[PDB]
Amino acid sequence: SYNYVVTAQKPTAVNGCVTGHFTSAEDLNLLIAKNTRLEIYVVTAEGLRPVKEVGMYGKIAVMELFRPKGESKDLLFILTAKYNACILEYKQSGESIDIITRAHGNVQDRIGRPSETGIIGIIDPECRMIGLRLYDGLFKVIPLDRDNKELKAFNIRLEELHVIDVKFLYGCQAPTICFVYQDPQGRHVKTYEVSLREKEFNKGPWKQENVEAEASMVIAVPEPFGGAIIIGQESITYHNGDKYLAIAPPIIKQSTIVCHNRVDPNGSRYLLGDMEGRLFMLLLEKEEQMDGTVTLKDLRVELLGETSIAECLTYLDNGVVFVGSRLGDSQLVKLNVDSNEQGSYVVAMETFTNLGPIVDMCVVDLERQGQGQLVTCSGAFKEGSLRIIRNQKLHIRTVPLYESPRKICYQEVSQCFGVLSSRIEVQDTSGGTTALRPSASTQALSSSVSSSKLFSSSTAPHETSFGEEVEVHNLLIIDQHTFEVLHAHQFLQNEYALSLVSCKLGKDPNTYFIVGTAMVYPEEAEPKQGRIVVFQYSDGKLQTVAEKEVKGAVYSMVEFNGKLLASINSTVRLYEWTTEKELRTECNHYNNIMALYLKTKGDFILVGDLMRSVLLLAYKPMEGNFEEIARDFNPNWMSAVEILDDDNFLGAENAFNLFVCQKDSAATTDEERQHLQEVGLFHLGEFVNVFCHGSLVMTPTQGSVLFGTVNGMIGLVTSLSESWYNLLLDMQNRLNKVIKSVGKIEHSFWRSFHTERKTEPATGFIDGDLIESFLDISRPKMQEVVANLEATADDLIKVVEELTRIH
Amino acid sequence: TLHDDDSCQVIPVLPQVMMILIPGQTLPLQLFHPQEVSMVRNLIQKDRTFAVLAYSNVQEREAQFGTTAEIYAYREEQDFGIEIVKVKAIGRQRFKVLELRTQSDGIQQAKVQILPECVLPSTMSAVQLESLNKCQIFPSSYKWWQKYQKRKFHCANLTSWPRWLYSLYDAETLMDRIKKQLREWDENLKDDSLPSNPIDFSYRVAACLPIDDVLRIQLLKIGSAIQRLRCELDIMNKCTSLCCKQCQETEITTKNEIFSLSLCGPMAAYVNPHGYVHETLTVYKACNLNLIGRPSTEHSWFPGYAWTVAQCKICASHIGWKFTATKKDMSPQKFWGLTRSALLPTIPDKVILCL
Amino acid sequence: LWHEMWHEGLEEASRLYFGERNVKGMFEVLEPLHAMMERGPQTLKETSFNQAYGRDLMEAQEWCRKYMKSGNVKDLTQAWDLYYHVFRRISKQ
Ligand SMILES: COc1cscc1-c1cn([C@H]2CCC(=O)NC2=O)nn1
Ligand SMILES: [Zn+2]
Repeated sequence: SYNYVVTAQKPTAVNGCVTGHFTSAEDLNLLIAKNTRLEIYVVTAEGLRPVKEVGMYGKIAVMELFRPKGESKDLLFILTAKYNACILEYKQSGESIDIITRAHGNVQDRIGRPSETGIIGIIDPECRMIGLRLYDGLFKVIPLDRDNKELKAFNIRLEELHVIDVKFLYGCQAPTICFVYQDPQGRHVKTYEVSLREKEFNKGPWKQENVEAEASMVIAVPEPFGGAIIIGQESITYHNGDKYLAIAPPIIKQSTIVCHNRVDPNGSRYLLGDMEGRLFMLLLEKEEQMDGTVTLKDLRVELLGETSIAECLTYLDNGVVFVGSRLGDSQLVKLNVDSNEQGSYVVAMETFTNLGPIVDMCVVDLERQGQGQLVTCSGAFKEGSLRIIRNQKLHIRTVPLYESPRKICYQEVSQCFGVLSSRIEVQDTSGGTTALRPSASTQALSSSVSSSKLFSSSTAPHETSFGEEVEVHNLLIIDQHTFEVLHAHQFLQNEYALSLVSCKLGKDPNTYFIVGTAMVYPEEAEPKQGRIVVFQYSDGKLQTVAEKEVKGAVYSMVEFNGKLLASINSTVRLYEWTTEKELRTECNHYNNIMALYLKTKGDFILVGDLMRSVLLLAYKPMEGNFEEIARDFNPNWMSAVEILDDDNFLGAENAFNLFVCQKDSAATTDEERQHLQEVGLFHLGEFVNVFCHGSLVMTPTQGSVLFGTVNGMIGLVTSLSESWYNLLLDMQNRLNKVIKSVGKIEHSFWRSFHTERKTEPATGFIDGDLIESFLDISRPKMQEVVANLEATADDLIKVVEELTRIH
Repeated sequence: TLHDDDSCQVIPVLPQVMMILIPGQTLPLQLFHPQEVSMVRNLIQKDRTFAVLAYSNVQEREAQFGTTAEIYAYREEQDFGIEIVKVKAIGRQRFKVLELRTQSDGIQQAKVQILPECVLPSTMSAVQLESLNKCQIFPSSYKWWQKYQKRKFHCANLTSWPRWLYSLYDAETLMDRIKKQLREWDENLKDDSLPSNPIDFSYRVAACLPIDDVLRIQLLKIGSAIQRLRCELDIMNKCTSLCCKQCQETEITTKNEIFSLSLCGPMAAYVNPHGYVHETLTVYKACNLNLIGRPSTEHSWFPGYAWTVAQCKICASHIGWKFTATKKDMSPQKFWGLTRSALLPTIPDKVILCL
Repeated sequence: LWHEMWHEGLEEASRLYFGERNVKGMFEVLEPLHAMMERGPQTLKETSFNQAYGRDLMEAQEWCRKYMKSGNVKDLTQAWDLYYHVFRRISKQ
């Protein structure tokens, strides 16, 4: 099998943002990292002026700016998830603009397990070295000096194995690190000096101190203060060589502070964001001395307002703050001196679209022209919403829900979408549960609730704890034209909605919304009860038609030739819709794995679990039971699966990879007829949550599968012929010899299948983005690529422009 | 000695061993022939590792699988002039058999491919937000597990699955659930006695479950420790009826009757006078068992108790023994002891086993 | 040899197990006689003895081996039933 993978919408989720002087010394820049993309802007007081946007062959993990002594502008350091390090420089040749790789080199080790807190990348203030913390027990040091083009580094043994955060201190004669670590005694702050000549750790400027057992971040305060600030769940403490000051502000106890940014270059003010969108400012009050020295007088924290759930923050000129958000739209906010008539000092100025995370989606034709439009379940918590993507090229419309959407399906006969959603409520003294804010499930025109005395759990005393978050699930009906929340049906207490399907069954004319749920209780590890509720949308309200009680979680459901096929724990059960509007068990097939994923094409069904266990089944009419055709048990975390054709199955497995399994051609054998050979391997660099058959356009390529990712990237996979794959595979090796990669990262090393303890070259996949880049190069370069292998530059223009038409 | 995986390595084979050994199971050996002394002494000064062979069809010498066993102890008795090598070994890595050659001295050397131990990372490592990386270190029981799940699997909101599903594939949660189930059978179980590593814990549990040889083979075929833990936990919840192996359908006892009389657990290995080893499972009550002969205290594995042979009421196959107390003050006055090799784990009223 | 030998070895093995209540002594008398059968017949009377008794004698040894593992006295009784069937047929001549 041979496939062509191309990006339709680039990743929108922001994972990093920094400010500095990268393009010139006289311009203030704003650099934004969006997984594999880097955007460069110039702050001018009227907003952000786009200047340069590039793509890298790697998942940007670290991104920091620094200015060595001899440099006129700032240099940019980037480390990737595959440990590709590079020092970059912005170069403008009048009209042409180019990112230059001053230094580069892979910094991974042959041994060592990735650290628990992930990659930490810090640069010394006086640009003497780059410190990296990749594995537990080691601290990699890349010495910063002129002729170090290969980014050669050395490792220093670190005794403290469970380091949470680390930073380089300011105003120190020798490079000094300050970090928090956890040992069986608790958490502690410690300092260490780094001597490049010695290649070892010397004693730090101040002795080890104890911190809050929940201390999570370290902020090195620039001069005149020096020292460091340790932030935990309930305390903010300062520490330097001769002083310490601690505060326990009750205004921070509701949520954990997880991101910070410095406002004043001297460290007088610092913005702080939590997991729920609250934005705070920390003031380092100063008591100046007669000799110009400054001591820390007191610490004060004040809540400013509400922003989108912030991943990273960056102060820009005059009250303007950029809010990078992984879970919602990124923003440009204004920090007003006087509060508005609501009480917030923060006011939104601009909103930047963020599809990420895409949990589910579907393709639908609404204006009824022939062009399919994608409707995704995006965001989470207050950022949760629906996004309609149409074919600047892609037009996006947002429908805010203020709660987490989970599943989506389109009902043609009702002109409305069905969306499973969840809202967080908290127990109150009254004895019930109260919601944090109004949302789609609480603002519907009409609402309904489930009832079930017959579904009383035995081991559940229902003595729910006080002040505990409770997740309430609902099924929302949303109009396809106005997108208003028409109806909201709440499920039973402790009931978790998992699967959703809209279909007709048997001889019944009525299309129904069917939901597969699970009864989740804290005491029970695995659900022992579940429900398959059938719903009919009539008179702008949802009415239950049939309710079937099952002994397990209904992880997935699908329409199978007029019947309902559901997956309850390990069993794959088929049901028939009788003339009395009831579900009746037709047959059961017990599997040896958890039936999480369930797809069907024709008479065969694909079953999968979270550990990439793929088993094929076929419903035999004579037997009245299912039969295993083939199986592959290659243990690895699988996030999504899809049937490409009768003998090809596309999936997404751990370390942001795509794979295709093929059914053997039955070459006078039986043990290989039940074996699925892996023919496709590719490192996408995105975490796929959903595959979807369909297209957004009005046949050299066979088939069309769209997919949504955590970073909001939308991609497309299509099959190719034998002759078409070899020509495009030849053109990739040719384009890689000419195209200049930012950081000088080889395309073969970026797309090769990679896991923590395994790496193999990519097979059966064509990087469509690389092929489409051929058109975006100068005419003399276009001919350089097609030199020999007959095939002129002009001939390969309509070939690539034909592949462009697919998306 | 832990050789590289997915590579074909030649390992010496011990001729007098034809029994399936689970990684990390005590196998005391007592060799005597000089053909099994000059090789056991050659390995002691090189790598200290011999190969135990598993035969699917013991009657036709069909060997397609096996597991290595590192030599960790050496003692040589000079009794009556005849050299006796007394060595104890422990199982390390599973291997597959491809081709076994025969030498001209009396040893077989086979090129075996070591099947990898698939160590997967955490399910949240590829989806954890960088801002929340610093919230993964928990500071240092029913409500503690609720907060453990709520914090470790918080990022499940970015995927298509909930937090409770990810707990079903979490090594720490699975091992804790198995420990609770094992505690029901052994009130005298010590936590320090069980390994903390998911690889060693899974193999230790596989050698403690009262299951037939076919199921022991199935668990060893599994490559990941997560799937092996899940299958072991599924056996404990579903295979509640223990039946006679020969009859396949005659029930003998139930899971709820399993208990531990001594401090070696509910199914310890004991050796009879003739030297045969019996992994004996102790239960309070049994059905379809007839008693043969009279009680005897000779060679009793449990002090203060007399044994009486027990057999299948339908097929007359040996199942184990009944233990009657000699003193009227012993609390478990009467209990049963069943040899593992005589029983068939069965799922009562057909569901199968999940990985 | 073989006839009078097996005959005199079963009388002594019965006197040790039934009379003296000593399993070890009985197996000591029986083991060499069974080992002789494993070597094979080398005389006509020896060959004639393996044709009629050989199969019955090798099954009582398997029943003795079953007792050594199980510890079931009935398995030794099954071996002794076969030993007495052969002992009587030997006594017939
Ligand atoms: C003296 O016993 C024998 C003579 S021939 C075989 C045996 C024998 C005894 N056992 C068990 C019975 C139960 C027990 O507590 N200890 C054992 O050793 N298994 N086989
Ligand atoms: Zn039986």
